[PDB]
Amino acid sequence: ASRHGQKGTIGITYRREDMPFTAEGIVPDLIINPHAIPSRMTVAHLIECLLSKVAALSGNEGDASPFTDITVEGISKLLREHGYQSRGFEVMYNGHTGKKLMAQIFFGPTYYQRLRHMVDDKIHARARGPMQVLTRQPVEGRSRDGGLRFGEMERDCMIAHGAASFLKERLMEASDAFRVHICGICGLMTVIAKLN
Amino acid sequence: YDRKVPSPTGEYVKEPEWVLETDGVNLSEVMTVPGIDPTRIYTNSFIDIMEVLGIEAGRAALYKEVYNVIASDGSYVNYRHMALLVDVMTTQGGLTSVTRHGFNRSNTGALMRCSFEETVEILFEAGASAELDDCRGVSENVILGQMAPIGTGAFDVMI
Amino acid sequence: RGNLMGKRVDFSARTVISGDPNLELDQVGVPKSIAKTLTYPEVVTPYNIDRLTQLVRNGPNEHPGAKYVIRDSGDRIDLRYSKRAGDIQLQYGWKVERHIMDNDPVLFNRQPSLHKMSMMAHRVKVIPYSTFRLNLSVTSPYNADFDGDEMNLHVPQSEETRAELSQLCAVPLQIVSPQSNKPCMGIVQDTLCGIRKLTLRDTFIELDQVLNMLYWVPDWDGVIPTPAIIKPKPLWSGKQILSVAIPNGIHLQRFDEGTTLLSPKDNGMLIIDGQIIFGVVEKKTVGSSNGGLIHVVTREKGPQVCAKLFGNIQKVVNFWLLHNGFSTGIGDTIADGPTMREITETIAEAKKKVLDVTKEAQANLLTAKHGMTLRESFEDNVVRFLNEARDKAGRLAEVNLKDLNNVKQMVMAGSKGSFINIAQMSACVGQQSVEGKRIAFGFVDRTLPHFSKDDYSPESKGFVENSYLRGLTPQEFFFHAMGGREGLIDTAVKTAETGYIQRRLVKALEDIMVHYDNTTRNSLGNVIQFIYGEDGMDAAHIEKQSLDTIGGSDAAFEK
Amino acid sequence: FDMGGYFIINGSEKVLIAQERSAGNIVQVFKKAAPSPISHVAEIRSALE
Amino acid sequence: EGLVEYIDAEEEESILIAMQPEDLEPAEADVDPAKRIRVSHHATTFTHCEIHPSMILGVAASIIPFPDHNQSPRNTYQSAMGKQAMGVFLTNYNVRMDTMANILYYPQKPLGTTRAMEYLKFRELPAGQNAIVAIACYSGY
Amino acid sequence: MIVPVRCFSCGKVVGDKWESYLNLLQEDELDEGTALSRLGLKRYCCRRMILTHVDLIEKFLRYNP
Amino acid sequence: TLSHLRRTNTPIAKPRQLHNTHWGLVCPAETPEGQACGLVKNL
Amino acid sequence: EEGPQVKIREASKDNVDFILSNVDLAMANSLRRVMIAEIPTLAIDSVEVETNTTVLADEFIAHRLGLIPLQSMDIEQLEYSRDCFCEDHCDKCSVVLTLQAFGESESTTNVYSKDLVIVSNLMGRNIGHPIIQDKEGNGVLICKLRKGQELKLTCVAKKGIAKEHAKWGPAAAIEFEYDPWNKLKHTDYWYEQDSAKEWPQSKNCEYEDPPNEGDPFDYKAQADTFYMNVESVGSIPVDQVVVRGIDTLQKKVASILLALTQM
Amino acid sequence: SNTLFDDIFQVSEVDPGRYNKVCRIEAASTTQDQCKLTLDINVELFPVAAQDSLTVTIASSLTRSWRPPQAGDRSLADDYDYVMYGTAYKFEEVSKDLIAVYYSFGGLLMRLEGNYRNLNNLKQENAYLLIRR
Amino acid sequence: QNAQRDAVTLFCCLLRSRLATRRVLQEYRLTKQAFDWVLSNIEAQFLRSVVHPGEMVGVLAAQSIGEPATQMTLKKVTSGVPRLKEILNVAKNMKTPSLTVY
Amino acid sequence: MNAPDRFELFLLGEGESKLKIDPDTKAPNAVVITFEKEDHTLGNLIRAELLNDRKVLFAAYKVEHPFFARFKLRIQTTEGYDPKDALKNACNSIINKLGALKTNFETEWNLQTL
Amino acid sequence: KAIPKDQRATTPYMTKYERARILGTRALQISMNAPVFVDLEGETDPLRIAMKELAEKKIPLVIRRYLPDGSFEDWSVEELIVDL
RNA sequence: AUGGAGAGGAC
Ligand SMILES: [Mg+2]
Ligand SMILES: [Zn+2]
Ligand SMILES: [Zn+2]
Ligand SMILES: [Zn+2]
Repeated sequence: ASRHGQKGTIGITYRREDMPFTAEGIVPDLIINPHAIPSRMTVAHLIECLLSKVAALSGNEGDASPFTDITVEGISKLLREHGYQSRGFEVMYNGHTGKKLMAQIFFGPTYYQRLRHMVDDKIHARARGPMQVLTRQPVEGRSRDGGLRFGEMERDCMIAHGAASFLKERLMEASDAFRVHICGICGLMTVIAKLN
Repeated sequence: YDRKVPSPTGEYVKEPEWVLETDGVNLSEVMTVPGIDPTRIYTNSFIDIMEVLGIEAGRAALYKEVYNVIASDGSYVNYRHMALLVDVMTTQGGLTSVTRHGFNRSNTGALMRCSFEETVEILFEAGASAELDDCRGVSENVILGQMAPIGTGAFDVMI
Repeated sequence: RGNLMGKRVDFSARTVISGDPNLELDQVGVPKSIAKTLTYPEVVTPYNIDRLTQLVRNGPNEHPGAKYVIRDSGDRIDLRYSKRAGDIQLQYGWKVERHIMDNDPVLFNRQPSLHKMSMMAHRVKVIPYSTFRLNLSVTSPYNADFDGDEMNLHVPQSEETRAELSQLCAVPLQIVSPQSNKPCMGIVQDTLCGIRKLTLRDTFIELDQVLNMLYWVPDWDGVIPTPAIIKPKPLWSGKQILSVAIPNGIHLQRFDEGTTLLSPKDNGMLIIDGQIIFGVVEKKTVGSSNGGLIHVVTREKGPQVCAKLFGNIQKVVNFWLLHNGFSTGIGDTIADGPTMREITETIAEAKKKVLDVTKEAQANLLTAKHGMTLRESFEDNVVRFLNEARDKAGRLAEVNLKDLNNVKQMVMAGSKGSFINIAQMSACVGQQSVEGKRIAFGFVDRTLPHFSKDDYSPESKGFVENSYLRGLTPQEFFFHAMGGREGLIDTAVKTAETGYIQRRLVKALEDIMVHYDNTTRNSLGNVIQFIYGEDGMDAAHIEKQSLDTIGGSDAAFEK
Repeated sequence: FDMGGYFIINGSEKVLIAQERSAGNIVQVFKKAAPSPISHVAEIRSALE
Repeated sequence: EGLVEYIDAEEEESILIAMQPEDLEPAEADVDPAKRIRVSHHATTFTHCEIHPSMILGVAASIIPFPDHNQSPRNTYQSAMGKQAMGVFLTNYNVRMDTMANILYYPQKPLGTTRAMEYLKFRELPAGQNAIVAIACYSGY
Repeated sequence: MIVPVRCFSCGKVVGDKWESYLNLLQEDELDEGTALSRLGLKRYCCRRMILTHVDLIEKFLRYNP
Repeated sequence: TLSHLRRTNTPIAKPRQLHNTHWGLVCPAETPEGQACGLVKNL
Repeated sequence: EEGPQVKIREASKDNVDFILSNVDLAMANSLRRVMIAEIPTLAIDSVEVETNTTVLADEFIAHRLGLIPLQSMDIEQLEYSRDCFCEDHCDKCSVVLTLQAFGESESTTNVYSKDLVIVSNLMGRNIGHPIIQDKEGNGVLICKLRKGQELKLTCVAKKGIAKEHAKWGPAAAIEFEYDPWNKLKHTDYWYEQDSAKEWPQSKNCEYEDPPNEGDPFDYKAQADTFYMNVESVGSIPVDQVVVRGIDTLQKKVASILLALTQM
Repeated sequence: SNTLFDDIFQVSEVDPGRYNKVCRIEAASTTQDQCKLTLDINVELFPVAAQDSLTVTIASSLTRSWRPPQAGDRSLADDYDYVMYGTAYKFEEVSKDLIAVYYSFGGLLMRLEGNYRNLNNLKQENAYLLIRR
Repeated sequence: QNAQRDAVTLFCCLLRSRLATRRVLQEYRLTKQAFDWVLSNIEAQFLRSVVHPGEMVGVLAAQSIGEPATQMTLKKVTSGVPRLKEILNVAKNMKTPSLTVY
Repeated sequence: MNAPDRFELFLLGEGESKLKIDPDTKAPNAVVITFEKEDHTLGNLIRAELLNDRKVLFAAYKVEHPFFARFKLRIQTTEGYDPKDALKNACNSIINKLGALKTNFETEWNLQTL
Repeated sequence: KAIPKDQRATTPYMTKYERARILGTRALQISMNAPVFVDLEGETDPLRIAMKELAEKKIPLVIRRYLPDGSFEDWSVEELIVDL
């Protein structure tokens, strides 16, 4: 996550070659999607990135203090003296191909944080395991190696589709299927089946 | 309010009218007033519509209001669904809300009602009224671990 | 509720989910580790015995493999231990619990599970790395995204239960959903953005890139279409190549605002058989909409071929885009010199107009709007003067962003954003409001202690005169913070009330089905509808059509 | 850089969390409903601490 | 020396506060079009002056660069999330024995900062790195 | 937590430039940008590698064992 | 840690709402979402 | 000579800045990726630790050692461990270096790649010496140790390819640029009022003629002439980067030609 | 194979309707009074001034996938300056004595209006419009 | 048979207006062989469009009203979720009762 | 943890052959060669080259999923010219330009200073 | 009683839930190598078989449709139209 | 194992 409520997880990793490159050889550590910007009006991100770029080139420390007279225009003049186009953009080249990118890309340093919530701590899978004694159903939790709730809401979904053998199977051959003996008279499980 | 209505010549034209809007409701008496069109009068209270012009026009107006919520919000849900709900509130005879008061009263097999809101009191006087249970309820067969009569389970297969 | 109407269950898995421009629509990328755990019993049969003995040879932890062979007696040979994992003849009739494999049908789900479309049968594709992977176009019925959401997967254990999935629940056969008698999935984000990019009348593609794109669509007949331009250098048109993705006998016609079979604005849409005749391709066509491509193609050629359609439209557009690029910066929140000075002088003529009312109202020459306070009338007039201020200043900034403006290019494509996003980023964010009113006096007669008492002027009461680009002041900050907390609350509070509404609607309608007489009933055989929906039809098979007996002159009707 | 402010109980570090309440010994008036008889109420929580 | 006073919410009710020492009270006077629009003095009957407006934020939000250009809910979302950002939690992690300790290999004092970070020791105990990052539609992954 | 042996993004060795960067800063007074340039840390990606760097290990050594 | 040491809790007419008088005592941004929103505050 | 053409404008121990005439864009780029990721090198790819009573954790140090630029000149006569018939490693396919440092002084003691020590038998090859471009002749700062501390480990450097870990890249950044005034309209510039005044001219605009408003667009044009500059990190001298670059590209284009024959 | 319409036109309107590569062009035949033309030209390939005067033709000829050419080595059927390949999508009676046909060259559109025209423009897959000079 | 003639009215109204003689021959000049297809289709496509006995059409309605209720969030009337809480609650004292008079 | 080894990018697996050549069914005299363990570095360089050879009617390559180092070249040629030759020639041509590019670079370098 | 073969009221068509269940059921029989009734043309998949066996009307099962009141009509998979 | 608490993830 950047520092502006833009969370997001990895989707792929490309090596330096396959990555798009600035003319001076620079390649990003990171590619986020322009579709994360307009609906979330998260302009600080866009400014911190441009501020951050001048700091780096200039060797100063970009002040993003709240209520200040630091100004996207005034950062842009500073970035322009540094030889770069004053709004972030840089022409870049597709890496598969060497061909120029048609569009120019907003390119810059931007503080990014790594969050707890990595997959190999969430990833769980169960094809039958341990059960509670009271309900003879699966135990709860990945740490205990348990199954996932088939909730009323998921039961409704299967009812809506009209998938009845599956809604049955999910609630019998998974989970807690069981065989009992009933009296054809009183109708309770009173029977003493001395089976065998 | 603007209004579309047939023209002297056929084409639907914009011919706008003066409409009146109220804080508060007395349908019983405002329709009986002189000077107005008692044929076209409306309240958002569908609970008065039901009282004054009866159950069928109540249904029609309970929908009009449900539709109006979805629509006011931009969305569009197909009519058959909102109709089905509206029709389901409306067939007991009066308005039958979607609570333990409304639908969860209605002599449908005990196990079915017990799966909503009032679990035990439902199962208690189901014991003391000695109720029989159909077992056609989706949710009774959920419990028994049997195949529900639901698409796929709605019929039988043979030779 | 928590133990009968709902059980924790076997053969299930959960992980993070991410997106994949190269999975088919109805595919699901399953980590090889999860693939290796979840199982399916298969009976041994002369048709599979070679594949099955072979999967046993692999055993319990080398992908296409198995654990447990189950015998006549139904005892449990356990292939991780067991001195005879190496032996093993396979009598017809023993089950083999094999790993999950490619094209096994599985049931995929994201919670909360609000519609039938929230659990769908995908086709498994076992893949490296630990995320599940879905097509982006299966994103909405799940209401998923990849900021860390997670999804479950449930593997069917009998022959008929996988049947039930691939025949009733399969992702293709859900594309056009009964909810709204329209498609519930369409082209989104990158693809939707770049398809509009690709189809501009300016977007010409030349030979190399035309044969690459052409190769990318796999249903391609191997026939280069004749370039729109031959003349000085053979160019192809964006419209042209994308039309390779679209099937045959797909007819579609539209007309927006300008459009006139010369579509001078490249407006609307005309697709005369599998070839696009005129018009920029955007959301109204390729989105998840009523009259659109996906509606037509599904009905016209079958879900199968339409499911395949998503695939093709992305493989090409996504490619073309990888090699065009597209992006946004603070560049596109900068409106003009001249435009800034107008925005400022618009805002000010609203500030200097709220003053006049406040002047007049104080002087006792303001009249009540019939049935409401003097004070209510004042507030109403002031909030209108300041809402229209914010809109006029927004619309003024929207007019000055060029076609090459990235924010404006997403709006056009319909991929993200809207007038208010532009408005608040460049012009003026507008009036902060809590509980339907502008900011209250939290202290006696003032709003913050940096104001004097009894001051109702724009700023004092919550007007954020600034834009996000220019930046909110201290006062403005706090105020806009107040308004935002209100939204955060009743977003946390919305999900709670709705979560219930739902449970009741469902529990109350639970057992209403359509019986073999087209009658709508319930556990009591009570009649709800004599013919379902009044017309007996299924909402998936219904489309808006105009009954043109109904309008026009009595003359033109007879004519 | 450790800042203190916490305790250590059986190895485990605890933070006491600031708890919010109304002041005592302060007089507040409250308009009340309209399916009600008692139409205004002036009330005081009486603290000794 | 009576140059600074402590004011609680109840007394705050009786005073008029200036927001910025200078700007908000020298006498009476062209402009920069880029700079956000201010209001003025008006009412000049002060009793107190803000120490600094950026002080209204607490600890977690004090990290957000240019929060005054973000839509509020985001500033909130980043507040929940700054707390779950790996980096050095204390210099003595080698000698503690906590269940669970995550330490980022190569922490990095962020390139854009906040005057308040100074007192929060964020630059000495950072949690986050400075990725050269690109906003672009690329492979579509 | 010691200078990165290698700028991430691009690959330049920046491991050997720490020691020396401290000397340019303190011993002949230079300013960070200038000091960075003299190290041949020209493109801004290897140029943040060092300026944003924080040498926690100088605190870590303080503990005795 | 720094945040947690400086937290507020409020048990149980419009309490979650950020109220004018919070100015400068309580942080206007830092609160949790859902559940505890506006009830757990930070100094 | 005959085909594709080179002009070197500048050249150092670390940078060759050239112009590459008369070539396809496909070749100019493909060469650049090969240079980034497919020229073999030597790097520590195994560390056996025997003590580390250091502030830093075992695999953290192991990691730094990997990144340390080791002389890889004679590399084409070292083998791949995977290929070589020894069990694990040998002198034919791996250089082994040793590290010991103990803090003796009160003043913080440093550990530099200078302090690494070849221990296997190089047998004539010029390989494995850790590269030092540092002014005082101690390259890279592996870690620091306080008075009592000790670190005692043993590396086996092996032949490797940047594709497999970026530690093996002879790499550093490679600048690349054609058609410096968009005479091909390969980009379309983003502007607020003026394309030209807002984008800055690239240095390589002295080398081409500007297009003149008075002209119409040259649609026959292809990308020729590519302004590159390869920076080496040292494990190979710059000239060798671009030559082994060309050498390898040709090598693995060759295997394709060969493979047609086999099958 | 063969010609299907010929005439000379005089341009009366260039239009860069927010493009930098295409232009809706308006013209009139220098022969027929009952005759106008509107056309989308790639003005970056074959640039067109106002008051220009272009020769315009429709062939149908000199489908198998488009082999890359060797044209003064083949039958170029042109020696024209500018040549597109489109489809016909509507045939509209402006009534009388007055018939117009509509052409799409991958989205570059053209509408031509006349009378004797008809007796030669079939409802067809066809048409390579050619221009010169 | 009357429920059947009822159910099908609105669709015929359309059919009859589209397949009316002046129009068939004039607007879209069908040939006899094509027309017989245009019928043959319509009947098939229609039949395909009937709802299938088995359809748990109840659950499907709850969800179909339920789901978009969840995408609801924000000058007279109580609207949105709070309105929908009222409608389904048959609330006796609604927050905005109102007459509309013509 | 579910990551495939990195070497699987460039080493061949259990009896993976380097090339596979298949008769494309769509059009005549056309072939679809699959290259196991390569990517753009090679597949673009051959495509670009096959296009200068004038008896080539179609050439395009594509990396179908990037988890995997494998691409596909589809090639079509004028009747009488077998596709493989089209590639065969295309490769040598590349090698010769590169053989030239090499010596042309050296003689340049042997002329410098610093 | 029952309910007579002349005067059946319900769709002569086969509902999608019928189909799913017939295919399901036959795939379950086939998977257990009960005998196969058509010309398995390579096709080795138990369900993919049942589909071919159904497209050839050689599935000998019968559908017992329950009307709400307890009445019911039998149709054969032989005689139901499979459109959809 | 059970029983309770608290923090936190997704809408
Ligand atoms: Mg989410
Ligand atoms: Zn009994
Ligand atoms: Zn760098
Ligand atoms: Zn060896």
